[PDB]
Amino acid sequence: HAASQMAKPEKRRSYRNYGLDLIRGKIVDEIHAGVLEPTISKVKSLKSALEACVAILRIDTMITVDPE
Amino acid sequence: NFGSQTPTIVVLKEGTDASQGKGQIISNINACVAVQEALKPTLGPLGSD
Amino acid sequence: EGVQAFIWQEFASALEVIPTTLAENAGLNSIKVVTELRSKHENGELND
Amino acid sequence: VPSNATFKNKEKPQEVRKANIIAARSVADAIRTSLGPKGMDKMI
Amino acid sequence: VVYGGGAAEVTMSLAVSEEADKQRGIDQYAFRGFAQALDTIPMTLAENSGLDPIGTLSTLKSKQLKEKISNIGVDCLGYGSNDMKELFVVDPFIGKKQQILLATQLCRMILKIDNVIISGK
Repeated sequence: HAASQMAKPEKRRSYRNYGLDLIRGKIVDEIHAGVLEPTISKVKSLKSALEACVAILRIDTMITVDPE
Repeated sequence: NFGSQTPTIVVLKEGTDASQGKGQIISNINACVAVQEALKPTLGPLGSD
Repeated sequence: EGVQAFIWQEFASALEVIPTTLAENAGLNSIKVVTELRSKHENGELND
Repeated sequence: VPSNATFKNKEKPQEVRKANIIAARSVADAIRTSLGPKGMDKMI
Repeated sequence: VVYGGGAAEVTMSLAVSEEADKQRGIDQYAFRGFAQALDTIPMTLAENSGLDPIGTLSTLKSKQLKEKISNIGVDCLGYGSNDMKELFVVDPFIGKKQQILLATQLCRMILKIDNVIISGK
């Protein structure tokens, strides 16, 4: 990935779409491995996970009222 | 055979804590950081008591 | 020239809590800002 | 100059007014941190 | 030797407030807090005597600026003649010097206290 940004134009690029294979313990192409995930799943996940962290970082004081 | 109860033998005496799992060594880290929390403001000539 | 005038001196200083709170919540020093606030607001009539 | 005019009695209201100001300023200190764009939310 | 009746605290109060204008900086507000603290003793004497602490302190401050005589102070007995020389009131200097040292050095330790751990009885 660090060499993917510096891979530079000229497909011969490569350096991208690589991931961890936990069974064989090697780094192989995920396209040939048959592992794909929808793009919209990454957009809705990062936006929903951020709103949970934003609301927590903004709480200075917690007030708990005992039930009557 | 001396009774229908037949208790199960426990390796350690009752009252002994547990260990291993996940986070047992992490419990020792948070104990030192919490003690460090009090000594951090006391550092420096402008520090507190 | 009266005891009511001495109370008004504390009334003006009581309103300084709003600009002081803005500096404390932002991490900046309050006195260093107010020192610049008093000098700039003397010539400038507003928007400072 | 002293010993004349009047002497202040029942000074408890002087303490009651102080107890009301101190208790009111204590509430204003928690909300003070929420003032301005740098303020923080209060979860209750 | 010093003269009591609140004349010592007023004399030392205006000397500190004058230095605050020359120093300025971040410590300018520090000398103001120490000058207003010395005036509390003369103002306290006016409370027990049923006087006005504002009118009494304003007279003492205006007297030290007009004339250099430091012997003018609060009179709780109401015999007149605010000059301590005619009223004979005299205090030791070693007694008044310790009042400032014991008060200043104790507040220096109190302001440094942050975490307070108090065990249950």
